[PDB]
This record gives sequence, C-alpha cells and structure tokens, in this order.
Amino acid sequence: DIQMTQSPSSLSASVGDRVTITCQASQDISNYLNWYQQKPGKAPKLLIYDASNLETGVPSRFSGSGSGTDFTFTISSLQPEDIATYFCQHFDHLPLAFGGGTKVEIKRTVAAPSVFIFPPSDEQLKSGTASVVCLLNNFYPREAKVQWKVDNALQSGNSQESVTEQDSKDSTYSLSSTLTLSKADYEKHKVYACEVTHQGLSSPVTKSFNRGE
Amino acid sequence: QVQLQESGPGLVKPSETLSLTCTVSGGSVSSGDYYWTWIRQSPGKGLEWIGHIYYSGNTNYNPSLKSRLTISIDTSKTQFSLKLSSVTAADTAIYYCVRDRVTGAFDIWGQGTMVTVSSASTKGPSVFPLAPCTAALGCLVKDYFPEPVTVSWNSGALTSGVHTFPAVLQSSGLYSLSSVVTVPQTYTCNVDHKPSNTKVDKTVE
Amino acid sequence: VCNGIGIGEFKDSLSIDATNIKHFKNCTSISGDLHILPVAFRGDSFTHTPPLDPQELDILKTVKEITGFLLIQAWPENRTDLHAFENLEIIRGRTKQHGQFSLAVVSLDITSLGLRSLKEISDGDVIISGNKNLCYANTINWKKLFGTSGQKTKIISNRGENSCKATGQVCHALCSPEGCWGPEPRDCVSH
Repeated sequence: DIQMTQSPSSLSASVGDRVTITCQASQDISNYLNWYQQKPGKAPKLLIYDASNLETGVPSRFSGSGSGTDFTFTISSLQPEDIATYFCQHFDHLPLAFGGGTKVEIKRTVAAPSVFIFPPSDEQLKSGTASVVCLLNNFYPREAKVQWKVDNALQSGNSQESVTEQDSKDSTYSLSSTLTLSKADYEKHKVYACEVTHQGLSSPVTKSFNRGE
Repeated sequence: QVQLQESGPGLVKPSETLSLTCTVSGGSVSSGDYYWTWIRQSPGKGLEWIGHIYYSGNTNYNPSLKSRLTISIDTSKTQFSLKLSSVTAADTAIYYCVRDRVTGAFDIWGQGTMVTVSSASTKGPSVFPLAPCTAALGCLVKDYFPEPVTVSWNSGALTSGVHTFPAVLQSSGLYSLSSVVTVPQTYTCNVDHKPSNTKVDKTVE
Repeated sequence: VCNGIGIGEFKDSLSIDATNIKHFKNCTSISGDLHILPVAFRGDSFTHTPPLDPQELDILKTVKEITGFLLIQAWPENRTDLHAFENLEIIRGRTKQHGQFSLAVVSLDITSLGLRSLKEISDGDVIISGNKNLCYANTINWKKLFGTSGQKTKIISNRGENSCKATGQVCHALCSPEGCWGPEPRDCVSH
C-alpha cells in the first residue's frame, strides 16, 4: 500500500521556463519510479522509466531524478505542446499505483475572445425546446464571464458552459454557453443577446440577434 | 510497431459483469517479456492499476478489485480480456489495456474506452445546425446517453479551426455537446454515437 | 559436463521439456543457458509432450555451475521454493538474456528462493518480478554474489515487505543482516 504524492497539483509557466515537479513515496521504492504524460483527450505516454532513463522518442528537454522516497521530474524548456497532466508510478511491489497527477499549463499574452451567437434551428423548435448557443473562441486567460439577456432581462439558472482544454499550439481556450428555453417561452420574446467580459476586452462585448429575422 | 485496441460495451447495468477485450496488433501476446495489464481512470480515483496476466497463466489482481476480477489471455487471436462482476457506479471509468514490460514500465497503451455503469437506457442523439442569423458555424449534438460521441468535419478533411467542446450533463440525465468551426464550400459534421449505432452527416448552411 | 538449452543436445529445444530432462542426471556443470518456460508444465500440444512431473525436478540438485544465464518463467504449483537448485553455486553469465540478465525469476507462486548454495554470480543483472508469494528476496545482500562492478538487482512487482513479516516469514535471529533464502536457520548466508 504505497502512497504516491505529487506536488504541485497544478502550475502555470511561460514558454521556455524550467518546470520542476516532485513525486514523493510513502516508503523507499529505490529507483522503481516512472513518469507518464497524458495530453488532453489521449492516453498516458511513458517518458521516464527507472526514475532517470529517457524513453526513446521523447524530447531531450524532459528528465527525471531521484531514488528512495523523493523524486523530481524536470522540463528544461517548456513548450506549448507540453500542456498535459504528468503522473508518477511506482513498481516496487504489488499492487502498482500512480500519483495524483500534476497539471501543467502555459502562460501567454492576453488574447480577446471572438464572440458568435447561434439562434435555435427550426428543426429543434418542432421538438418543443429551444437552445441558444454563444461561442467564445481562442482567448487567454481562461477566466471569462458570459451573461445571457432576453429582452434586456438577465438570465441565470438556465444556461451551461463548456470550455476546451488549453490549445497545444497558441495556448488559448474556447468556451461555449448554451441557453435552454422552451418553445412557448422562446416565442414570447424577441431580442436574444450574449454579453461577454474578458481581460482582453476594454469594454464588455455583446453579440445579439432578433428572433425570426 | 505494436498497437493495442479496446473493445466492449460502453454501458453496463449495475450488479452485472463488465467485459472488455484488447486485441494486440503487430505483435504476439506470447512473449515472456511483458505483463498484459488493464488500467482504468476516473474522476475521484485517478489512474488505478487493475491487474495483469502473464503468458504462463499467472495473474496478479489489485486487492481493491480482487473479489470481482478475472483476467484471461487468448494467444490464438492475440487477445486478452477483462471481466469485472457486480459493478456499481464506482466502476464508471475509462479503461485502458496496457503492455507492462517485466522491466517495469507501461510502455504501450491502448486508446482507452469509456465504460458507464447506469440503469438508464441508451438514447441516440439529435443533431441540430449552428448557423448565424471571420464567420463560424457548427453542430449541436443534444440529448444522448451514454458517452461518448465522435464529431468530425468533412470526414476528417477539415481539421483547422475545429473546436469540439467537452460534453455537458443536462438536468435530464442526458449528455449534450457542440462542435464549431471558424471559416474565413459545403460543411458537414459527422456525428457518431456508437452505443446507439447512430451516424449522422449534418450539412450546415 | 553437459550443455545448456540451445547448445548441442538441445539444438531445437526452447526450454527443459519432458524429452530432454533425462540428459541432466549426474551433471555438475552446464555449458550454456537454462530455460524454464511455461511449456514445461502446461505441456506441448503439438509434440504431445506431457507436463514434467514436479517430483522430477530433483534431477538438477547435482548442478553446481552454469556458464550462461538461468531463466525461470515457470515452476510447479506444488513446490513452494526452488530447492531443486539447492546445490547451484556459480552462474558465470558470459551469455545473457537480451545481454543484461543472468538470473530471472518471473511470475512464480514460490514462497522462497531457496538458492542456499548460490555464492557467486560472476556477471549480469538479476531481475525478480511478478512473484506474488515470494519472500526473503529483498533481504538478500546481492553484493556478495556479484563480481562485476555495476551488477543491478530488480526486485519489483512482488509480494510486499510487510506481507512477509505478517506471516512471520523473515530470517532467523541466528544470522547476519545479509538476508536468507528461507525461514530456516540453514538458509542464512552468513553468521
């Protein structure tokens, strides 16, 4: 019953910075320690085995060190493609176990989102429900505010958001907000707006449309 | 080189038996240099080592799953399977089949399969267009169960500018996601929900 | 005195099957490698070879020297240790498995190693993995047996250290902090 503790649980660094994360075992595991990289949406990939050895095909900017209880994983020059969660795994004795993981993200320049609003389709209105979608495309940082307004009435409690993982090229985020109304409630109002607030915007931007036009 | 691929149901009712089979491609499962391992991942438990099997027949199971676990190997078609009985919602996880060399490393992983434990029924999705009233359009894959749903544009021809958002769980217990494209031509999203055998090619105006 | 698997009388043999085991009687030195694969206990359906009787492994108790490496990937379910090699002393390891290992004990149900006479391992690494019942292995001081600077030991994916202490399966009080090949006071390397 070996306990693996990784530190930190998450970090942010700039491109080219030296990232160092740590893995600590509850007992002496010699050098029976491996490091894995799990990029968003993909299976974990082995980078370091036996604490120090670099797997063939892995870039040289990755390395590992340690023996016993304290181990460290180091990225010499952080790259935008290195956005992933890194795990340490022991194989001292049965059973095998992993660490909690360390999420690594990129710090970049502030980028304003591109806003799009999509009216509900006539195909969906026949089913009896209406879904209004707002889109925030390629922005940084991740923190953003999306305010729904129907006929200048602030909506809350009937919308859901979903944000993608950090892009492996431009280190940006994308967010989608879906406003859900009924068919009858949708027909009683006309103006449908989506206001967004972000650090890259000097003033809150609003994208709207009029129903049936 | 050698590739691994998972196969099995994505929805299993509670107290029943989950069954998965990994097919090894480009190699043989008859080598004494590797332990053929199953690994699962879920929110709340993280990466969890289920167990492995040797080509001699010897097995090693995780004590937390020992009572309900059974791993076998079929060297004929170069496969090895997994059986987890009496499943609960705690067994809902992404299951990987992994080649663990005796040296001690998970060097080859499968792509991972999603297994959902729920007494709910399978439901196919409804695809709706996302067109306005740099431009952008997309599709709305709404009301389906269980995960996942694969969305591609123009059968893989269009990849630049595609953003498929993580699926959100609505209050009705059904999932719903959206995939969008930014465009400066015919644009069609390809929605596949294998748990319900639902393929849809939605052309967006 | 006799050759190993893959050399001479074993030109087309992959392991010690029920056909070539009869050639190891009264043999003191093996000029090659010894392969103990799972085919020796599940049998070979192609050659109709039956499993080697677990009471027939006592033929190798006259072995003292192996020039190559010893590869053990199978063992009878009835035997809890490996005292079939209770008189093996030297493993030179001029030839190695993949060029690294001279002793490999992979995925056995044994409770102890029992290599009590093993006093020298000239060259090569030692890997011990997949043994869910094995004990006493992590206590053995392998630096006594080594002869080449840099020989490593991988005791991985085996039974826990506290698991063997729970069953009282540790070394006797009557031997040095060097380890033991079993619970008996004779299995101790030094005292």
